[PDB]
Amino acid sequence: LYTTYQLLEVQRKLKTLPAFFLQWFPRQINFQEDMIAFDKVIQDVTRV
Amino acid sequence: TSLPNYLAGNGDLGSWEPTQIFAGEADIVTEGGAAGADIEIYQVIAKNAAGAMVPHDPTAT
Repeated sequence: LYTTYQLLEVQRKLKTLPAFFLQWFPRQINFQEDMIAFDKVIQDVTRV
Repeated sequence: TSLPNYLAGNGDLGSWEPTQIFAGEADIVTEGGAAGADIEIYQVIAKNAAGAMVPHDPTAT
């Protein structure tokens, strides 16, 4: 006839690409608007 | 202006600056006078012979 078999109980993990650069992008904003305006304010007060 | 932009991109919106005028605590004296030439904003003025308000320029005869 044939040979019987038996499989494994092994689940699948993907390991896609690790979040190495998303450690520098912490904040998340969702928006129903059109565009996102930003600001580029000089934070330094380095003068006597 | 009818079609929205479905794509991605950037847009520069502008750059503000403060324009401070004052450097002291003296009082302020203002007056209105008729102008003779075109005068810009915060421009130094003089008076010509007619009593109008010509913007300031030395080396004149």
